[PDB]
Amino acid sequence: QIRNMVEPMDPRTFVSNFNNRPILSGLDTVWLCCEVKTKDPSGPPLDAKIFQGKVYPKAKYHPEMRFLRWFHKWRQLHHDQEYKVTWYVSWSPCTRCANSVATFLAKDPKVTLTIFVARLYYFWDPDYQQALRILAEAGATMKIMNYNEFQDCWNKFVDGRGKPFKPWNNLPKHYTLLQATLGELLRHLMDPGTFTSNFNNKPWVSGQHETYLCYKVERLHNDTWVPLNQHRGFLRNQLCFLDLIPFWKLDGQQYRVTCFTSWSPCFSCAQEMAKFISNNEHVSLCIFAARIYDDQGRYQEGLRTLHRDGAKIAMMNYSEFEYCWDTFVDRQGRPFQPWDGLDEHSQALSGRLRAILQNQGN
Amino acid sequence: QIRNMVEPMDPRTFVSNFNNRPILSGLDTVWLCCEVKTKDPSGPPLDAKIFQGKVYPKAKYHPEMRFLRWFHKWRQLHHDQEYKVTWYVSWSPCTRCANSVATFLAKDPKVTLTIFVARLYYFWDPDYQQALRILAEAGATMKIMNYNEFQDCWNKFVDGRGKPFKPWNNLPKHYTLLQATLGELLRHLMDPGTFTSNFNNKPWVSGQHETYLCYKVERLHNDTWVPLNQHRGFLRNQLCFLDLIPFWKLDGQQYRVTCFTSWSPCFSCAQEMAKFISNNEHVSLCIFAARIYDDQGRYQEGLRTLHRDGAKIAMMNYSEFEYCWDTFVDRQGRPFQPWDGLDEHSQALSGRLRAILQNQGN
Ligand SMILES: [Zn+2]
Ligand SMILES: [Zn+2]
Repeated sequence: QIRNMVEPMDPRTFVSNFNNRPILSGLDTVWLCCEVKTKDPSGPPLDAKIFQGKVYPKAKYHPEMRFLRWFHKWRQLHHDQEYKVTWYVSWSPCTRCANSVATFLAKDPKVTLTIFVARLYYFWDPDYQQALRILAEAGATMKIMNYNEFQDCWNKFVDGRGKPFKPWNNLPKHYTLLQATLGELLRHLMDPGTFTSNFNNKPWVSGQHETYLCYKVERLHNDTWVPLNQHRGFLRNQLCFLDLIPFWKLDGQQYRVTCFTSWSPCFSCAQEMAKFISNNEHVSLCIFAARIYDDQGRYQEGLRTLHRDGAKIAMMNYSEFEYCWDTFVDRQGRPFQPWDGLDEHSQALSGRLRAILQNQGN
Repeated sequence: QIRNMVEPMDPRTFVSNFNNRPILSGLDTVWLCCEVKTKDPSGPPLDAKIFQGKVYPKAKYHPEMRFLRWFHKWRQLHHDQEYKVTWYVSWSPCTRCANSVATFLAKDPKVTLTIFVARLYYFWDPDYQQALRILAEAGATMKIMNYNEFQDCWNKFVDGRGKPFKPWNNLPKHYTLLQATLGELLRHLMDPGTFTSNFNNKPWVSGQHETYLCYKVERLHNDTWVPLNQHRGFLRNQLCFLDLIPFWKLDGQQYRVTCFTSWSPCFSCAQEMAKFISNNEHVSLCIFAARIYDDQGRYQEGLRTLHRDGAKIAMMNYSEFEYCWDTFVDRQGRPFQPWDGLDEHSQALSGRLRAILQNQGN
């Protein structure tokens, strides 16, 4: 019935925009064919729609955001239930739309999203590989469109007047390239050089102008925090990573999120993490900072506010460094080798942080 | 200063043939820039040369084979030592040249080969992905040419008359695509569907017209066969796999090769494995067949000769099936689920094989 429910796109526009030659400078257009289904797969689609947009700035007007708005207005017209949404989108999401879809997925337990992309947008760019990793960890299922999916979206969203789908040359080769690229950038771990040069806890002299953040999640069963291998991650910063962890898909009740950040939070990061832990009673937050970040301003009140709201704040020592080497770094079997005076420096940093967080005088 | 030793190629030819846009139908030339060094990086090159060929049949005339012949004649003119060979080749090797380079590397303890490829030849084709895996397990180091390598072989092998190397557009994007592809096809494991449809041991009715073969190697230390995770593998067949395992690239003395083949060897495979196990006393061979292959001919005497020459020949039961599910299959965490009557069928097949191999009557 999808044909009834959509107003189809021209065969030429489909062939033009879903051609999956990986590099395609000239396509300023995104097309997003979406279908909405119930929990069980035998059921027919409740609705479907085609969205269009441009790749260039003002992302509010990107088809992903248009879908989010349309879907928000659509769910209010139907009894509340669990939905499975499938996308056939000609370009992979941008950084901002990845963030927005990830927030939406992490805060909604009743929505499942599968995204089939024809081409990866900016697969060479570390920000976008991170964007796809964020989307995947929020719970979206990222895939490359293969022959079957082009056939399906020809049949369902294109005015293929009885016409069968006829592939262009090199469709499977482009799929091979794109699916290898997506698989690797999804399974990517931190580089050893950037780990040891960003988590090094000696006084700043060089570099380190970015924040690096590893995180693990555990949940509570029988008063013992059992780990959840499936939702570890690491992020690079120049809002709030806790808005991207789906605290609902992890087996229920309560959670503890352990955080290893190369720099201690600046003021607004502390404010946002405090607001989150205050609006989400079921989550405990543990922070481990390699270094204290002095933003010349309100960082101290930020850390104190974060501490008063239940977060535990400490500095990384040997075991946290080794843990993040083993877990989040592409170590290649090589073991963690600490820099000189790591323990010394971390004890001094612990002293400054304790002075910072100290409330009552002795 | 390789330039002394080579006659450089034209800049036009270099830009034309080493352009690394992944798909390039129109280049049927291969160019192979080779440099030979001793075993340390500080040393200068002893020699270097450029080879050319065509991609299309008669592979004896492919630049890989030309290098093998030239190198064979070259080593006989120099005091024997350990060599490190580096290749800058515009296309990755074909199946046959992958086989021959792999055999050469596996038989030779004094040669180290690193192959930097600009483009992957037939990356979409399972035979060629297998070819690259064969090359890698023989000990060759496969890599994609990046900006640095194009710069290096511009400087060393091209008549860039003082001119520096100026990249074409999309060089790094193509590198990202190609190295994601190479990494994926290198780390590839067997598909679950093809595993259980090829190693299923109930009587043939459908398919199974190809042979699938997993293998692991152990070596002997302290009268206990210690495993060697790094030299496992699996191959698909329509010379002899033991000719591709480098029995010399690990703790010496002696080895045991355990082989799990979906079909028992046909006659000529048995004769070739017998010749290998006879010409290499330091290697023990264990065969596990899922099914007996009756080629209408001399398969029985083949198995019997293989047994006389020291190989141990058995049929797979639950433990071998489960082992290869765990080790060589992309199981995805999913556990091995045996088919009905697996054990029965394996006992009957073991009985037939025992009748086959039986020498003396009782
Ligand atoms: Zn966007
Ligand atoms: Zn060849």
